[PDB]
Amino acid sequence: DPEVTLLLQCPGGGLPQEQIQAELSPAHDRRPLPGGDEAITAIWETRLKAQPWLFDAPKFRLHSATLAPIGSRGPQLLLRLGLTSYRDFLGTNWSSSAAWLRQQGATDWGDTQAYLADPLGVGAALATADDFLVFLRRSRQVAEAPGLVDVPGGHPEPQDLAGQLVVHELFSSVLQEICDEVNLPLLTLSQPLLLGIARNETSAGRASAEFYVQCSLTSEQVRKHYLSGGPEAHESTGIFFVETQNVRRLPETEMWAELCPSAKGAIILYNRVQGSPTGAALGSPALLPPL
Ligand SMILES: CNC(=O)c1cc(Cl)ccn1
Repeated sequence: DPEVTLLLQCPGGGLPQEQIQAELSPAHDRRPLPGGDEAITAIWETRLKAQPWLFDAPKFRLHSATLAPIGSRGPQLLLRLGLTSYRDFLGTNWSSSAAWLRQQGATDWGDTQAYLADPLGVGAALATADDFLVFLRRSRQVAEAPGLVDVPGGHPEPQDLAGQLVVHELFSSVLQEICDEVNLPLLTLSQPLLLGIARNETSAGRASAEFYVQCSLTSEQVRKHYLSGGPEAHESTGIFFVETQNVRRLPETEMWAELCPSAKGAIILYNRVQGSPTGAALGSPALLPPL
């Protein structure tokens, strides 16, 4: 799977909000382009003169994420974050020249991402009360990953002593994205656990935080809530469900070739962090079938 790389695998089955610190700093921002940020401005102008209803929005930038020594007390993860924008994304990661920017960042800064917007995404492995994960089909008419399978998520817009408010907005945003797109009541959702961070090598290495969320409704009830919104209540064109039993071998199925990179990251991290039992009971052959 060359289109997805794991940047972080969380310990202990995944991390709750109270165990994560963020450092939001202009030291974590994109570096100005070698020939100047006028190249980004020019791409944006061209785009607005064809689609004048488009708007810019601020986004979080991932610089890096450092895990504490395993088994330790106190905060377990430090997220180093900057600020970027949808406009900066369109002029860097989305650019035809994105590979040239990665090579220049290696040369100039010893950092393939130094000249990339790298907006932070969020995604969920969302499990039902009857033990299915939730999948969504993308429109065949959108610019990114048309017609592919996705999981719930999005790219949060901003608004440890401003750090804890930033971690809160990240955890809040994955629940909000489930309520907005799947049309589930907020009171049917667990507090999220962070599973890890995955990079999309098809979009020049931009990263998504991947979470586990449990719903108290069954697959049939989740379907009813999604469909009862009508075609205008969701950006996706369909919902479907796979038994957690069968997620284990998804990379061996014909579905795998249809998953967008950030959804592949969510399923790999679900399989490594929530699946793959460590103890004698769940690791017994009748409960963990060989092969
Ligand atoms: C229309 N696309 C988006 O809203 C989007 C925004 C960002 Cl920041 C990254 C990828 N896609």
